This record gives sequence, C-alpha cells and structure tokens, in this order.
Amino acid sequence: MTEYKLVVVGAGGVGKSALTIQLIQNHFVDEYDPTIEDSYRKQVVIDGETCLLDILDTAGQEEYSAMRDQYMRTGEGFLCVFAINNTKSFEDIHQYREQIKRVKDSDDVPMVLVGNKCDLAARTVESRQAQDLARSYGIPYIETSAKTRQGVEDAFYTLVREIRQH
Ligand SMILES: Nc1nc2c(ncn2[C@@H]2O[C@H](COP(=O)(O)OP(=O)(O)NP(=O)(O)O)[C@@H](O)[C@H]2O)c(=O)[nH]1
Ligand SMILES: [Ca+2]
Ligand SMILES: [Ca+2]
Ligand SMILES: [Mg+2]
Ligand SMILES: [Mg+2]
Repeated sequence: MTEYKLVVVGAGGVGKSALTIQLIQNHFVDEYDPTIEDSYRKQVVIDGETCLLDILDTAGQEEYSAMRDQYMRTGEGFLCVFAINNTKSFEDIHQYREQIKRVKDSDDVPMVLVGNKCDLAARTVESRQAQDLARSYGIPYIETSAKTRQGVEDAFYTLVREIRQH
C-alpha cells in the first residue's frame, strides 16, 4: 500500500507531539515532555485509499537543531507548526521552511502551515497573518487544537493531499 512519510516540525512547546498523539492515539497529552525524536505509524483510509502514515515527531528545542538535516532529507511532506499564542514560534517558521527548502533543493516541497492551540484565547497571531505567510509559500494554512481535536485530521490529511499534488 502507499506509504506517506510525514514530518512534524516547529518550535519547542507548540504542540507537535500533542497533535500527532491526538491523531494516532485519540487522547490529549496535557503534560509537557520535550521530544528528541519519535516515530508513529498507522494505517488509515484517506479519500478511498488505504495507506500507511509514517509520522516523525521532531524536537523543537534548539539544542537538537543538528538533527534537522537528516529528517528533512527523508520526509516527503512537512507539517510546519506554530502556536497561535506564541508570536516567536510563528516568526520561527521561516527558519524551518528555509532549511527544508535548502535540503530538498526545491521551492515545491509538500507542506502545510499549522496554527495550533486554537482553543486558547490568548491569541497573538491572527489568522490573516498566517494565511499570508502560507500563501507566500504556496501552501495551505489550517488551525488546530490538539486539545479539542479541532482540525487535527484535516491538517494531517491535507498534508497527504499536498504530497499527492507533487
Ligand atoms: N490548550 C492547548 N494546549 C496544547 C495544545 N497542544 C499542545 N498543548 C500543550 O502545550 C504543551 C506542549 O505540547 P507538546 O505537544 O509537548 O509540544 P511539542 O511541540 O511537541 N514540544 P517539543 O518541541 O519540546 O517536543 C503541553 O502542555 C500540551 O498539553 C493545544 O492545542 N491546546
Ligand atoms: Ca491527557
Ligand atoms: Ca513552496
Ligand atoms: Mg514534542
Ligand atoms: Mg498583532
């Protein structure tokens, strides 16, 4: 069956792990345990196609920035996550995109921009700002909450549908 290699990237604490765990295991991780690098696999049906999602959950802590080149090499599509209550995590997106762009030597890498924690009211990144960033990359913007599950499947499935346009 078709295998899709997804990689979830973004600053520390934006909810990369919570998003992936919500998708794969259907519960919300409330505590914060910083990730080094974890892998998840699950067979799903997306638009009538049975496929395997291989998801790499990466480190947001800058300490582990050295490991980025390896995972950017292998991944087929990237979920670029920031938190809507964390302006710095939004500003950090470009450095993730730029590295992906260098490594793939492509301006057309399948990606989705994800604004997570949309359940929180302390918003400092407005949807329109994020829409504009995504537009400049030629990719979709989707808001999510790993807490409520809002948008979680849409984000990952959209990344699959982007990989399929490439
Ligand atoms: N309210 C709310 N909290 C969230 C959401 N997603 C993650 N969190 C919380 O934010 C904290 C960090 O989540 P986590 O998934 O560990 O972040 P991360 O991006 O994987 N961190 P790291 O890069 O260090 O591995 C946790 O307390 C988690 O419960 C969300 O959508 N809503
Ligand atoms: Ca929990
Ligand atoms: Ca692009
Ligand atoms: Mg994590
Ligand atoms: Mg503002």
